[PDB]
Order: sequence, then C-alpha cells, then structure tokens
Amino acid sequence: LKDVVEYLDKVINKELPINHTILGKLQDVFNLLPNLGTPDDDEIDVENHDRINISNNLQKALTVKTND
Amino acid sequence: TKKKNEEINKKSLEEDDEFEDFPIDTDDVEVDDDFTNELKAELDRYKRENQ
Amino acid sequence: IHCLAVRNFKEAAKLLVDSLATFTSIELTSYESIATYASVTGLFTLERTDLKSKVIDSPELLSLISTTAALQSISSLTISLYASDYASYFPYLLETYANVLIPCKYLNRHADFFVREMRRKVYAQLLESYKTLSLKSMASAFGVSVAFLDNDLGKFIPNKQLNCVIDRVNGIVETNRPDNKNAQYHLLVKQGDGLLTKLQKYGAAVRLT
Repeated sequence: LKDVVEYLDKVINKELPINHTILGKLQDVFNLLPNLGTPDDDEIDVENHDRINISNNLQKALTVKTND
Repeated sequence: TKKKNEEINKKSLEEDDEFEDFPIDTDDVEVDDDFTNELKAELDRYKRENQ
Repeated sequence: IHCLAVRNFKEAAKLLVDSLATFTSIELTSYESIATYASVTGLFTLERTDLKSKVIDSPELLSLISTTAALQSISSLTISLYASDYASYFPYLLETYANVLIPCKYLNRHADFFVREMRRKVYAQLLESYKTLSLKSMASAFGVSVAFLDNDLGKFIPNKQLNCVIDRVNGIVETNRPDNKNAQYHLLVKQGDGLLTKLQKYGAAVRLT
C-alpha cells in the first residue's frame, strides 16, 4: 500500500507520466470499498453470535473428556 | 476417625445444635379458584344475557 | 393408578390411553372409569393435533357415547377446547370440577392444580393466534366481566405461560413476541448453566483426593 502511496506523489510532482491505466484501476478499489450501517453489517453480527455460540458448547465438551 | 475430629469441632463452634433447640423452645398458597370463578361467571352472565 | 394417584399426569396419560385398546377388569376399576380418566389426563398432556386425535378420533370413546353424566362433562370440555368455542368453555370447566374431579379419589387431591391449570392453557391458546386483542373482546368471549378477567389474568402472568401484558389505560392486551433466534438463545444458555454447576461440584470433590 505504501508503495502505491509514494508513487502517487511522484506523478503530480516529479513528472512520471500520467498512466491512465493505473488510476483507472484504482476507482474500482474505492467503489467496492465496504460500508457500515448497511444491513450487511447487521448480517455479520448474526454470524459472529453463531460462531462464538458453537465455540462455547465445544469448549465445555472437552472439559468432560479430560475429567473422565 | 480422622474426619471425626473435625465434625465435633464444628458442632462446638455452633454451640449444641440449635437444630434441636428450636422445637424444644416452641403457587402453593393459591385457594381453589373454582369457587370464586363460579360467582364471577354467573353475575356477568345475568346482565349480559338480559341486556 | 399409582401415577394418577399422585400429581404427575405425564406418565399416566401414556399407559391409560393405551388401556383403551385393551382393558381387563380383573381386580381393576371398570372400563367406564378408565374412559373418563383417560380423557382428563389426555387434555393436560398432549399438544394440539396429537392430543386431539388421541382424545377424540379414538373409536372407543365415540362407541361408548355419554352413558353417565361424568364422562359427558369431560368430553364436552374436550370439544370446546378443540373447537375454540370459548363461550361454552367456562360453563364446561365448572361442570367438570363438580362431577369428574371430586368423585375421583385420585384427582380429589389434585382438584386444585388441575382446574386452575386449564384456565391458563386455554387463555394461552387464544393469545397465541393474536398479536393484540381487546380486554372488552376477550372478556366477552369467555362470559366473565371485564374486571374479573383482569384479576384472573394477573395471576397467570408472572408465573409465565401466557407470555403477555396488559396495557391497562388503553385496554389493549399485548403479547410479547421473542419467539425466534432470541428465544433459542435464552434457553440454550440456561441449559448450559445447569451443566456448568454440576461440573464444579464433582471437580472439587475428586480434587481433594
């Protein structure tokens, strides 16, 4: 990421050519960047509860085996 | 015989056993609600019907 | 008989419905008694469909008609519960108390819990199908005054089977709806809590050795 960043400085300061292809590609990165307060975000939270839930049942289940 | 020392030591800290001291010195409540319901049903009914 | 005799009905229903298929009177209370008793237990234990079928679509009970007054009352009750006719539910509830519960040696002791338990099941049932109802509506259907309903509802609510509140000033009855993933969550932790305690008790014991 750092390499991209110092490269952009050189374009508008050190007269490395304006290679339209590079810039063109960067637009997709900003458009398809994640967002919060989407009902997707709410969706992630439902999944997060599921996975922690199963983690606890399995944690207790090992406690039983070792105690035997 | 080992545990026994401890059992006697606890009792003594209590003093005797209170357990037996008390008798020497001296929704389960819910009424059947059927009886009250009978009265309720009948009073409402009389009015309802002849209204 | 051993089960009926005590409070627990879960076990009785299962043996006594079966005795409908095959009964032997030998040193055992006559079949007619068994018909009546099977029906009482029936109501208390099975859920909608299953229970209904067991206590109605039974060929035996239909063939036997209503030959004595006691078997009549209980069957009348069964009809009204199932048919969701809630006007006649309450008259039928009172009849079963006088003529079924008390002649019975077994349910003499258990009269108190039984009859009360029925008022709760029936109310739950009406509420299940309704987001909201009015007090005036609900009251009318049963045949009690509006005041009476409120009092008797305030018994059922903290005990919790109805799953409901009454927004009194407005006169509407709201039914809390946590039936979902939230429900399943709450239940599951409590069951987990029960396993957690046992592990400690046992752990601590062995650990001393």
